[PDB]
Amino acid sequence: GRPLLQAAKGLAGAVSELLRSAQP
Amino acid sequence: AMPVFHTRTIESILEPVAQQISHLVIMHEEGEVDGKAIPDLTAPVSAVQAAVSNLVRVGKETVQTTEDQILKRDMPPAFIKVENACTKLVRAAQMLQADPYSVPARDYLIDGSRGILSGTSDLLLTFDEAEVRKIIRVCKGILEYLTVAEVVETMEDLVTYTKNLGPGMTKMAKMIDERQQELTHQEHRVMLVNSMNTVKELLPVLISAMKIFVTTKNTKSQGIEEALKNRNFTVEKMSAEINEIIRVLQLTSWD
Repeated sequence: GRPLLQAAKGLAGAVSELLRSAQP
Repeated sequence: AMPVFHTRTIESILEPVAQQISHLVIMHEEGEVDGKAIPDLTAPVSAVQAAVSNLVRVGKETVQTTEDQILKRDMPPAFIKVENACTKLVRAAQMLQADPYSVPARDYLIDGSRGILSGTSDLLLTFDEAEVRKIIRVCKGILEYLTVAEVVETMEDLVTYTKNLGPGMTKMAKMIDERQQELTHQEHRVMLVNSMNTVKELLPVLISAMKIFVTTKNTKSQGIEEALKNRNFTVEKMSAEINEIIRVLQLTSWD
């Protein structure tokens, strides 16, 4: 049942990376 | 989200995102003043787009592989929410490629991120609620079984009853112990732990009560009426606690 959780953690990570890159 | 996330798992997954969005808001449009150029987000946004299609691929596998009809009904809306939020981020990257100072781009970045946080949140809560229904089914199964305690009138039917009830109680006890540990609300954990301990310690009292009754209804003389009262009391006190467990398992401020 964790494949969904890992997919979610992956998206969470990707958004975190985006927000970090957006920092000007 | 404003409220604390429902479980430690969801918390460890989304908390960092919620915090980073707050930081973004403080820094940008609802904050200081960053009429300063935001670098190209094409790359990091494409990565999100990929993470989104991955999540949705896994999610759809869940929908067409689950028995829970509610799970099937509630997950698709979350796919839409995450996908639509993603479209705002792609649009934000486009605008920023054209104008690093684009105000619309900044609002899209914030809305899109919030949208992905919200959609991923709904998606994990729908899954979690399906997970809780599994526990409630085990709990209702024990309620049903305690209801047949009345029937047992043989010393062998009692050994058979115990044979089934034993495992069932063990599975329920384990599900509740593991579930309680995942809660982010202490008062909810305690209620579950106390109800479970009450039901746990009453298991022997119930068996002892049914045995007293059976040996009683297999030996003359009236000690029978009494034996009947304590067995019924136990079955009621246990059932009451399991119902309280079912109630607490469903409590939420959302997350």
